[PDB]
Amino acid sequence: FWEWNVTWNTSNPDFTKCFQNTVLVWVPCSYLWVCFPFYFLYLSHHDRGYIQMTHLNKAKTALGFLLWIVCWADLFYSFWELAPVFLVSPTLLGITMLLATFLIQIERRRGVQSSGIMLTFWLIALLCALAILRSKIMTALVFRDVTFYIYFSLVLIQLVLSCFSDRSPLFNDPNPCPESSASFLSRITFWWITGMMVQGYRQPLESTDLWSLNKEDTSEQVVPVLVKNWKKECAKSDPSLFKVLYKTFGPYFLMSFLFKAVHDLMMFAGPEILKLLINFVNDKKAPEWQGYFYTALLFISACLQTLVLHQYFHICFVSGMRIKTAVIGAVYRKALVITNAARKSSTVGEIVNLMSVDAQRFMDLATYINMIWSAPLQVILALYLLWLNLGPSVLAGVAVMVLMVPLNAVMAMKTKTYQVAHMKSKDNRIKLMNEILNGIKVLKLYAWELAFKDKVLAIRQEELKVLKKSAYLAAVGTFTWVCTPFLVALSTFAVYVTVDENNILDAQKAFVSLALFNILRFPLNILPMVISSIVQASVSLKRLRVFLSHEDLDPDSIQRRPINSITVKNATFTWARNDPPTLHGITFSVPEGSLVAVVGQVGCGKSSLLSALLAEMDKVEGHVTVKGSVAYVPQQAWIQNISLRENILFGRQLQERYYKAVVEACALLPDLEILPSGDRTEIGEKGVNLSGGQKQRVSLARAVYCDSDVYLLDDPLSAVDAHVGKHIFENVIGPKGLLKNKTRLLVTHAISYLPQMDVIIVMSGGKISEMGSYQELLARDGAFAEFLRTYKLSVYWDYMKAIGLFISFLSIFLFLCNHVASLVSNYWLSLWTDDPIVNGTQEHTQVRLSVYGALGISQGITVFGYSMAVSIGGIFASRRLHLDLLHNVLRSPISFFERTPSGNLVNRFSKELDTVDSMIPQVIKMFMGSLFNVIGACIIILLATPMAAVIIPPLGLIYFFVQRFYVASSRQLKRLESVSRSPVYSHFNETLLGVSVIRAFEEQERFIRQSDLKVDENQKAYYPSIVANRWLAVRLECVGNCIVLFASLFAVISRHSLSAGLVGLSVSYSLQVTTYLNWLVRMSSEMETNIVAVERLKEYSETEKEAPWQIQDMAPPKDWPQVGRVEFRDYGLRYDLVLKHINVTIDGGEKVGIVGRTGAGKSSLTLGLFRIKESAEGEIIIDDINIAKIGLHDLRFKITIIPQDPVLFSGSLRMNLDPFSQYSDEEVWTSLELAHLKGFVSALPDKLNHECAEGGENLSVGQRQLVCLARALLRKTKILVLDEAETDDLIQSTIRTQFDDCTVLTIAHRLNTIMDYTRVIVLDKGEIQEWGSPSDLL
Ligand SMILES: Nc1ncnc2c1ncn2[C@@H]1O[C@@H]2CO[P@](=O)(S)O[C@@H]3[C@H](O)[C@@H](CO[P@](=O)(S)O[C@H]2[C@H]1O)O[C@H]3n1cnc2c(N)ncnc21
Repeated sequence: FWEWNVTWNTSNPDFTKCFQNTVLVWVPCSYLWVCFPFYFLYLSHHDRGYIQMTHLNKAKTALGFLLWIVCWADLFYSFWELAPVFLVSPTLLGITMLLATFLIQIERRRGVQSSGIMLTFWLIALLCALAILRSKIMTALVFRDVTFYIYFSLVLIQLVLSCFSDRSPLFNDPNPCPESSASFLSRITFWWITGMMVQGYRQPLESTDLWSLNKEDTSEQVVPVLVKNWKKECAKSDPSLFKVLYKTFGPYFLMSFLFKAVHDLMMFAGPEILKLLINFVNDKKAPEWQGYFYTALLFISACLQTLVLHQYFHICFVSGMRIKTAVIGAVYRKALVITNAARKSSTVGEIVNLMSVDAQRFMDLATYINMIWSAPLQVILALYLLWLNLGPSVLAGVAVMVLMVPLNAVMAMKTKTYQVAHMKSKDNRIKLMNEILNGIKVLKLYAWELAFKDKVLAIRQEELKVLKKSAYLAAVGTFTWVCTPFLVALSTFAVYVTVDENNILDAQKAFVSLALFNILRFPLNILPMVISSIVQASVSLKRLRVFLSHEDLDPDSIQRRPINSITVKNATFTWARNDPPTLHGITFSVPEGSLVAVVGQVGCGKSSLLSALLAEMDKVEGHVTVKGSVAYVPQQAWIQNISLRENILFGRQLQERYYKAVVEACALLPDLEILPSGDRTEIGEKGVNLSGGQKQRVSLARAVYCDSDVYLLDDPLSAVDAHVGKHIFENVIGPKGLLKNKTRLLVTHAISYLPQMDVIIVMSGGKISEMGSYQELLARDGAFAEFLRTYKLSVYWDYMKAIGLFISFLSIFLFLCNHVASLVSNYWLSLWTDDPIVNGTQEHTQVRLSVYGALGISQGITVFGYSMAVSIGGIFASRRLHLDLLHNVLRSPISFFERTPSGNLVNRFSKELDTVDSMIPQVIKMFMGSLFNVIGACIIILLATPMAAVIIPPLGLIYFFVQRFYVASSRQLKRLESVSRSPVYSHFNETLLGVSVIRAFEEQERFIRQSDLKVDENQKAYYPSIVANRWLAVRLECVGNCIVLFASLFAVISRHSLSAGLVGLSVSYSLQVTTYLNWLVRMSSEMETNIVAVERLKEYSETEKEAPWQIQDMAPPKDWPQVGRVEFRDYGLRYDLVLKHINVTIDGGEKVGIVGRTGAGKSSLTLGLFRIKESAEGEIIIDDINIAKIGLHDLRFKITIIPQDPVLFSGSLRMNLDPFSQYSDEEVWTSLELAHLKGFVSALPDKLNHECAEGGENLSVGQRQLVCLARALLRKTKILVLDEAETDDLIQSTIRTQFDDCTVLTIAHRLNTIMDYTRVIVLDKGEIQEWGSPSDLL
């Protein structure tokens, strides 16, 4: 059969009769025969119960019975009587049909709602039947034909039935995951998530809307299998973790291999069909059927490749997710089991980090593993195809691609070093900014704001130098990326043309190799990432192996007996296998309900005893028989971040009477009162911090509530005061407390409660010297006596304006020029490939190469240009935005700083500014590039085929809807996952810190179950994110495949009016457009969530600012305060009025103080002098000039203040005294000498340039106060204000020494100093209670 006359070269293409009856029937039957055996593996290993008896299942089974009969009815007619094929073809078909009906039967038995096999098999059978059908209907325009019609109709109905999903098996999961219930088609197309996609677009997702996890992804089903496998390997054996990993999750992972192979083959199938189409358009006088025949082949191959690839994505990521979950669980269990000796050597941060990155590396590696063979083979295969196409010249074409792999790497590593440089400078600035943010009070008072702004600008210049260098380096980074396509094309084509003149450049020889270069880009660029990830995963394997192999505790140490209470005979314990025994000879019997105080010389082994009783020490010998539950009060109190109530409860049923008897018996009532929410307050490191004594009380309260029979109290009363300790012992530990019948064993170094103890076990270097009772031990006069004797589109326009209109417009124009250069390069290639051959060589071949080179060189330069433009633009915008934000912040009044959430300014200056200067330019570059790559593909499709504008509207609508839904619903899922990630590591830190208490109470099961919930919660948000990426993927590749199909169809329909090169270029760009579309959506999502930073940086633009610092119309004279005559004329300060009815007059050079209680307007009065808060009603005038009219800086410079706590800023002492450096060195020296500081200031090796740290931590409080006094003295102003809280004698004498000439206001909380100052003003509630000298006061 297979004669090309009727199958290939004919107007009516009909498969031959033999071919119809043999191969078209062997294909489907054969598919089920090879899959059937393999399918039992899945059907057996994976079970979900059995589906009930439904009409659908039966309908399918009955049609399977009838179909088999019909096919065997053919054998009956063939038997009735010639051709051998008229017997076997139907018989085999009947047998495979009997396998099909048996398969739906067993699939019902094994719980299968929809079958992919029973769907692909029917699809293949349908296509084969369709081919025979068309042939049989063309043969007759009766005997065995009618049997085939019946067969085809039954097969079609069977295929339609196989699409519907059956009922769920009878054998809660509120809001579950539709993955386990969706039909084969929905799983293939990932439609089941579109629900959340639409819902997320309308109702912003929360933690409870997220679907539950399928049973296999729950940590409760993936940790026990890994634990069992690791136990089996450990018991069998240097145990290897990799063998465990690929034995536990490898079988599910191996299905990725098939998908990867099919995807590679289907990816390569594209260029071959492209070559066939280019041949077809060049081959005139050829049937249209061959051209349309292929346009279908391209479409089907592209769609199938898209579907298979994402299954692989899903499969790998599922395996990686499972890997992460199982590693997390095993690490948690190991950490709860391992020995203290093996645990101390490894750092706590080492272990939390082992779960923070090492565990996740493997989860990520899942997407860089298969490439280990996909990337080489692809490349190799591609190279071979390229070698088949052009020749050895293509080696030169790729010689530059392999040259870009190291170069690009060298680029990234360098900018990493700049990343290190920039970051460093940024740290310094934020540090400086932090000092301004917490010290804005002092700056405004001295008007030193501009001086600090200058230092901020200097640090910013330092940061922008590195930013400029990184900017220039980035420009070549994009240049090479965009130039690569042209570079490889020009290099290979110029070499091909120049090497030999007989080499003809045809459309197939130029565009097929051009597309092969595109499918070579990826496998050649991911290899370094794959290798780096594999090496990091290998070091993670080593780290996890050495951790999971750690030594462990053995329950044999203590023989706990369910409730002579504590029994130890000849027991020696160690803290390590090789270290000497901490306790050599331990032998004691503690009876039930007895109080035993282990007492001894610090460094004896008291805490070791309790640790041993808890099986924390390593028992080298002996016998310990602790009887009943043990409640441990550790020396170092472990506090859970949960509320104080749940700290005391410790996962136990709340009993109001017992809880309320425990809380005050520990004297926790005052602590409950001071704490904000009472016992519901969030204690711990993260929440409210607690004093050591409060932590010990909480630990003791938790132990007392747990109601154990044996208590091990390792110094519970170390941090509680003597009265609190005695009260606690009276109501808790004493014989008349809460634990009267409980076997208490306490470690103490305090004698006060010793006589009340039943037995006192004194030790010595880990050896009991005497074991008796207080009175008996005292009578014996031995070791115990010795012890006792011991003692929004507008934000984009705002960002463009920040860059500047000129730079943005120039960048857009140059980037359009790049676009046109690339397009005309492609058009020139198309025109070049169409030249005829005369005398065995192209008519023109040198001028075409020259124009190609010129076009490409123009492309490269403008790419390097516009990239540099946005780099300069980005840096310009960063400078302008920082300057504007700094001006707005510093110009704002204090009320803004007080009222704003203190902390949202810091991340604005650090995180959002970092977002602006670095991420925004890169994102705008790549988004703009992707957008115009898509537009170029569209225009080169529409230009080459004018009548293709009917497909743009629907596909654009599909793209717009998909992009809208994805961006909206994915930037929220990412936030949910990010939020959910942290609690796992926080809980691990808590467990690591409290493991001894966790094991002592034997509540490790509860905390194991808790770590289940948090990891499951994180997975519940991570899984929808990857499925969201898959949903994007399938929708966008469907759009791209439709583009390819329509481009090829509209090129084939107009073969006469088109040339080979034009069709080739159209198809190559249409093939490329899918990746550009995907990255365009991904980049648009990146830009939407990135540009908002500018919006939050444009804040405080209109925020009410202070009065102008310099008016310059009503500026005062140089000697503004000639005498300093202050007059508060009906002053009222809004804050309802803290200051009210203030009519006072302080004469020039008259000492005046302000006295008043808390809540008066004493301090607010100073804020009136410096205009910190605008006067609600008042006319303060100094001498003959109003303050409100004067600019702020002027008055703030002519009046000085010595505040409550002097703020010393980082830098030299001279910059502290004179930030402007306006005063000469002699003045600074004189002021420092007059401030009783000459002796100290001369002592520093740096002279005046002593580098004081943040807040002057190196300097003492007295020194900082004297430095502030030195600042005030150096100012030399007639009006000075003092704010009083050892060195008081010195500062008081100094303010009384030379400032007698100047007018001094004084607000002191101490009456002793104010008595010296005449004219005291007393403020009761803002009113002037008394106005006169202290002599008139008394
Ligand atoms: N199935 C597949 N087959 C072939 N290649 C595939 C592929 N899937 C993915 N890609 C990749 O998609 C990108 C296609 O490029 P674009 O679509 S033209 O744009 C990129 C992209 O937007 C993003 C990163 O994309 P990226 O992952 S780095 O890698 C390439 C390409 O390798 O940033 C842009 N971009 C990349 N490099 C630069 C640069 N130096 N300067 C500015 N913008 C850059």
